Amino acid sequence: SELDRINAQYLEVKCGAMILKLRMEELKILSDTYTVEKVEVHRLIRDRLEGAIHLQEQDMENSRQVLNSYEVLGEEFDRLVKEYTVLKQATENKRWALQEFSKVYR
Amino acid sequence: PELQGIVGDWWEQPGQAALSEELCQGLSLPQWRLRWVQAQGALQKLCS
Amino acid sequence: LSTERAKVDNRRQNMDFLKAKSEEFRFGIKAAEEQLSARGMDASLSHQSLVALSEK
Amino acid sequence: KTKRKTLANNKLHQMEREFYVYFLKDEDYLKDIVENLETQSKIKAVSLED
Repeated sequence: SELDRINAQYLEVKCGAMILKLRMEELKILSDTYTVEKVEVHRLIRDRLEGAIHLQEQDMENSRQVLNSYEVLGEEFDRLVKEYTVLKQATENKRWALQEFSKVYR
Repeated sequence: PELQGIVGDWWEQPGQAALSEELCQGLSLPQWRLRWVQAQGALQKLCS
Repeated sequence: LSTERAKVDNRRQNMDFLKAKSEEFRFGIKAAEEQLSARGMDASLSHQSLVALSEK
Repeated sequence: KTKRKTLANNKLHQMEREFYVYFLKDEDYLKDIVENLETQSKIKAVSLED
Protein backbone atom coordinates (compact mmCIF):
# COMPACT_ATOMS: atom_id res chain seq x y z
CA SER A 1 0.00 0.00 0.00
CA GLU A 2 2.87 2.37 0.79
CA LEU A 3 4.56 1.33 -2.47
CA ASP A 4 1.48 2.21 -4.51
CA ARG A 5 1.03 5.43 -2.52
CA ILE A 6 4.57 6.58 -3.32
CA ASN A 7 4.06 5.54 -6.96
CA ALA A 8 0.89 7.63 -7.31
CA GLN A 9 2.48 10.57 -5.46
CA TYR A 10 5.39 10.41 -7.91
CA LEU A 11 2.93 10.45 -10.81
CA GLU A 12 1.07 13.41 -9.26
CA VAL A 13 4.33 15.33 -8.81
CA LYS A 14 5.63 14.49 -12.29
CA CYS A 15 2.48 15.21 -14.33
CA GLY A 16 2.42 18.85 -13.22
CA ALA A 17 6.03 19.23 -14.39
CA MET A 18 5.24 18.44 -18.02
CA ILE A 19 1.94 20.37 -17.76
CA LEU A 20 3.88 23.47 -16.71
CA LYS A 21 6.47 22.73 -19.41
CA LEU A 22 3.62 22.78 -21.95
CA ARG A 23 2.56 26.10 -20.43
CA MET A 24 6.13 27.43 -20.73
CA GLU A 25 6.30 26.49 -24.41
CA GLU A 26 2.95 28.15 -25.15
CA LEU A 27 3.81 31.33 -23.22
CA LYS A 28 7.32 31.58 -24.70
CA ILE A 29 6.07 31.12 -28.27
CA LEU A 30 3.44 33.79 -27.55
CA SER A 31 6.15 36.09 -26.18
CA ASP A 32 8.45 35.59 -29.18
CA THR A 33 5.58 35.88 -31.68
CA TYR A 34 4.84 39.57 -31.01
CA THR A 35 7.72 41.90 -30.16
CA VAL A 36 7.43 45.53 -29.06
CA GLU A 37 6.96 46.73 -32.64
CA LYS A 38 4.47 44.02 -33.65
CA VAL A 39 2.01 44.74 -30.81
CA GLU A 40 1.69 48.41 -31.79
CA VAL A 41 1.53 47.44 -35.48
CA HIS A 42 -1.34 45.02 -34.78
CA ARG A 43 -3.09 47.71 -32.72
CA LEU A 44 -2.79 49.99 -35.76
CA ILE A 45 -4.25 47.13 -37.82
CA ARG A 46 -7.21 47.04 -35.43
CA ASP A 47 -7.59 50.81 -35.85
CA ARG A 48 -7.28 50.62 -39.66
CA LEU A 49 -9.77 47.76 -40.02
CA GLU A 50 -12.19 49.59 -37.71
CA GLY A 51 -11.83 52.82 -39.70
CA ALA A 52 -12.41 51.03 -43.00
CA ILE A 53 -15.30 48.86 -41.82
CA HIS A 54 -17.10 51.76 -40.12
CA LEU A 55 -17.17 53.33 -43.57
CA GLN A 56 -18.18 50.01 -45.14
CA GLU A 57 -21.33 49.18 -43.17
CA GLN A 58 -22.12 52.90 -43.27
CA ASP A 59 -22.17 52.64 -47.07
CA MET A 60 -24.31 49.48 -46.95
CA GLU A 61 -26.62 51.14 -44.39
CA ASN A 62 -27.04 54.15 -46.69
CA SER A 63 -27.74 51.82 -49.64
CA ARG A 64 -30.34 49.90 -47.62
CA GLN A 65 -31.91 53.17 -46.47
CA VAL A 66 -32.15 54.31 -50.11
CA LEU A 67 -33.75 50.97 -51.04
CA ASN A 68 -36.21 51.27 -48.14
CA SER A 69 -37.09 54.85 -49.13
CA TYR A 70 -37.84 53.57 -52.64
CA GLU A 71 -39.92 50.76 -51.11
CA VAL A 72 -41.99 53.29 -49.12
CA LEU A 73 -43.67 54.53 -52.32
CA GLY A 74 -45.48 51.24 -52.95
CA GLU A 75 -45.92 48.34 -55.33
CA GLU A 76 -46.83 50.67 -58.21
CA PHE A 77 -43.38 52.25 -57.97
CA ASP A 78 -41.91 48.73 -57.77
CA ARG A 79 -43.64 47.98 -61.08
CA LEU A 80 -42.19 51.26 -62.37
CA VAL A 81 -38.73 50.12 -61.19
CA LYS A 82 -39.10 46.80 -63.04
CA GLU A 83 -40.47 48.53 -66.15
CA TYR A 84 -37.68 51.11 -66.29
CA THR A 85 -35.10 48.37 -65.67
CA VAL A 86 -36.48 46.42 -68.66
CA LEU A 87 -36.63 49.60 -70.78
CA LYS A 88 -33.06 50.59 -69.88
CA GLN A 89 -31.80 47.05 -70.52
CA ALA A 90 -33.35 47.12 -74.00
CA THR A 91 -32.04 50.67 -74.41
CA GLU A 92 -28.48 49.61 -73.58
CA ASN A 93 -28.90 46.59 -75.88
CA LYS A 94 -29.67 48.96 -78.78
CA ARG A 95 -26.96 51.44 -77.71
CA TRP A 96 -24.22 48.80 -77.55
CA ALA A 97 -25.20 47.47 -80.99
CA LEU A 98 -25.11 51.02 -82.41
CA GLN A 99 -21.68 51.64 -80.84
CA GLU A 100 -20.36 48.30 -82.14
CA PHE A 101 -21.59 49.08 -85.66
CA SER A 102 -19.98 52.54 -85.46
CA LYS A 103 -16.70 50.94 -84.37
CA VAL A 104 -16.93 48.38 -87.20
CA TYR A 105 -17.59 51.13 -89.77
CA ARG A 106 -14.44 52.96 -88.64
CA PRO B 1 -2.80 20.31 -31.57
CA GLU B 2 -3.53 23.81 -30.27
CA LEU B 3 0.17 24.24 -29.51
CA GLN B 4 0.99 22.84 -32.96
CA GLY B 5 -1.25 25.51 -34.47
CA ILE B 6 0.42 28.17 -32.32
CA VAL B 7 3.81 26.87 -33.54
CA GLY B 8 2.62 27.17 -37.13
CA ASP B 9 1.15 30.65 -36.64
CA TRP B 10 4.38 32.34 -35.59
CA TRP B 11 6.49 30.47 -38.15
CA GLU B 12 4.62 31.51 -41.32
CA GLN B 13 1.68 33.87 -40.56
CA PRO B 14 2.34 36.84 -38.23
CA GLY B 15 -0.56 38.95 -39.52
CA GLN B 16 0.70 38.46 -43.09
CA ALA B 17 -2.48 36.77 -44.35
CA ALA B 18 -4.67 39.56 -42.92
CA LEU B 19 -4.04 42.07 -45.72
CA SER B 20 -5.42 42.94 -49.17
CA GLU B 21 -4.91 45.46 -51.97
CA GLU B 22 -7.96 47.56 -51.05
CA LEU B 23 -6.67 48.12 -47.53
CA CYS B 24 -3.49 50.24 -47.85
CA GLN B 25 -4.28 50.88 -51.54
CA GLY B 26 -0.81 52.01 -52.72
CA LEU B 27 0.69 48.51 -52.94
CA SER B 28 -0.19 45.37 -51.04
CA LEU B 29 2.24 43.50 -48.79
CA PRO B 30 2.72 40.49 -51.16
CA GLN B 31 3.75 42.98 -53.85
CA TRP B 32 6.23 44.59 -51.44
CA ARG B 33 7.59 41.13 -50.61
CA LEU B 34 7.91 40.23 -54.30
CA ARG B 35 9.75 43.50 -55.02
CA TRP B 36 12.03 42.79 -52.04
CA VAL B 37 12.74 39.27 -53.34
CA GLN B 38 13.61 40.65 -56.79
CA ALA B 39 15.87 43.40 -55.42
CA GLN B 40 17.58 41.13 -52.87
CA GLY B 41 18.13 38.47 -55.53
CA ALA B 42 19.75 41.12 -57.73
CA LEU B 43 21.93 42.18 -54.79
CA GLN B 44 22.89 38.56 -54.03
CA LYS B 45 23.76 37.96 -57.69
CA LEU B 46 25.89 41.11 -57.74
CA CYS B 47 27.65 40.21 -54.48
CA SER B 48 28.48 36.66 -55.61
CA LEU C 1 8.80 -6.04 -2.60
CA SER C 2 12.51 -5.38 -3.16
CA THR C 3 11.92 -4.47 -6.82
CA GLU C 4 9.01 -2.15 -6.01
CA ARG C 5 10.97 -0.65 -3.10
CA ALA C 6 13.84 0.14 -5.48
CA LYS C 7 11.33 1.75 -7.86
CA VAL C 8 9.69 3.89 -5.17
CA ASP C 9 13.09 4.83 -3.73
CA ASN C 10 14.17 6.07 -7.16
CA ARG C 11 10.89 7.99 -7.35
CA ARG C 12 11.35 9.39 -3.84
CA GLN C 13 14.82 10.56 -4.85
CA ASN C 14 13.21 12.12 -7.94
CA MET C 15 10.68 13.97 -5.73
CA ASP C 16 13.13 16.71 -4.71
CA PHE C 17 14.59 17.24 -8.18
CA LEU C 18 11.10 17.37 -9.72
CA LYS C 19 9.96 19.89 -7.10
CA ALA C 20 13.04 22.09 -7.58
CA LYS C 21 12.64 22.00 -11.36
CA SER C 22 8.94 22.79 -10.86
CA GLU C 23 9.86 25.90 -8.87
CA GLU C 24 12.38 26.97 -11.54
CA PHE C 25 9.82 26.42 -14.30
CA ARG C 26 7.17 28.30 -12.29
CA PHE C 27 9.58 31.25 -12.12
CA GLY C 28 10.05 30.89 -15.88
CA ILE C 29 6.26 30.86 -16.27
CA LYS C 30 6.00 34.10 -14.30
CA ALA C 31 8.81 35.60 -16.40
CA ALA C 32 6.97 34.71 -19.62
CA GLU C 33 3.71 36.01 -18.11
CA GLU C 34 5.23 39.40 -17.29
CA GLN C 35 6.88 39.48 -20.73
CA LEU C 36 3.41 39.00 -22.25
CA SER C 37 1.75 41.49 -19.89
CA ALA C 38 4.34 44.20 -20.59
CA ARG C 39 3.21 44.43 -24.22
CA GLY C 40 -0.49 44.08 -23.34
CA MET C 41 -1.49 40.84 -25.04
CA ASP C 42 -5.13 40.17 -25.93
CA ALA C 43 -7.20 38.51 -28.64
CA SER C 44 -7.17 41.63 -30.84
CA LEU C 45 -3.43 41.40 -31.58
CA SER C 46 -3.72 37.73 -32.59
CA HIS C 47 -3.68 36.41 -36.15
CA GLN C 48 -7.26 35.13 -35.88
CA SER C 49 -8.92 38.48 -35.13
CA LEU C 50 -7.12 40.37 -37.91
CA VAL C 51 -7.75 37.58 -40.42
CA ALA C 52 -11.43 37.47 -39.43
CA LEU C 53 -11.71 41.26 -39.83
CA SER C 54 -10.03 41.15 -43.25
CA GLU C 55 -12.32 38.31 -44.33
CA LYS C 56 -15.54 40.04 -43.25
CA LYS D 1 14.34 24.58 -31.28
CA THR D 2 14.74 24.01 -35.03
CA LYS D 3 12.56 26.95 -36.06
CA ARG D 4 14.17 29.35 -33.56
CA LYS D 5 17.63 28.39 -34.84
CA THR D 6 16.56 28.85 -38.46
CA LEU D 7 15.06 32.24 -37.57
CA ALA D 8 18.31 33.28 -35.88
CA ASN D 9 20.41 32.02 -38.81
CA ASN D 10 18.27 33.56 -41.59
CA LYS D 11 18.22 37.36 -41.75
CA LEU D 12 15.66 37.23 -44.59
CA HIS D 13 13.07 35.73 -42.24
CA GLN D 14 14.00 38.26 -39.55
CA MET D 15 13.34 41.03 -42.08
CA GLU D 16 10.06 39.34 -43.00
CA ARG D 17 9.33 39.83 -39.29
CA GLU D 18 9.45 43.59 -39.95
CA PHE D 19 8.01 43.81 -43.50
CA TYR D 20 4.43 44.26 -42.31
CA VAL D 21 5.72 46.14 -39.26
CA TYR D 22 7.17 48.87 -41.48
CA PHE D 23 4.29 48.50 -43.97
CA LEU D 24 1.50 49.07 -41.43
CA LYS D 25 3.09 51.49 -38.91
CA ASP D 26 4.79 54.05 -41.20
CA GLU D 27 4.67 53.06 -44.88
CA ASP D 28 7.07 55.89 -45.77
CA TYR D 29 9.80 54.12 -43.77
CA LEU D 30 9.34 50.85 -45.68
CA LYS D 31 9.18 52.74 -48.99
CA ASP D 32 12.43 54.56 -48.15
CA ILE D 33 14.13 51.30 -47.12
CA VAL D 34 13.02 49.54 -50.32
CA GLU D 35 14.13 52.48 -52.49
CA ASN D 36 17.47 52.67 -50.64
CA LEU D 37 18.12 48.97 -51.20
CA GLU D 38 17.12 49.29 -54.87
CA THR D 39 19.49 52.24 -55.34
CA GLN D 40 22.23 50.27 -53.55
CA SER D 41 21.69 47.39 -55.98
CA LYS D 42 21.80 49.81 -58.93
CA ILE D 43 24.99 51.44 -57.60
CA LYS D 44 26.63 48.03 -57.17
CA ALA D 45 25.55 47.07 -60.70
CA VAL D 46 27.10 50.27 -62.08
CA SER D 47 30.29 49.70 -60.07
CA LEU D 48 30.78 46.10 -61.22
CA GLU D 49 29.83 47.08 -64.78
CA ASP D 50 32.83 49.44 -64.88
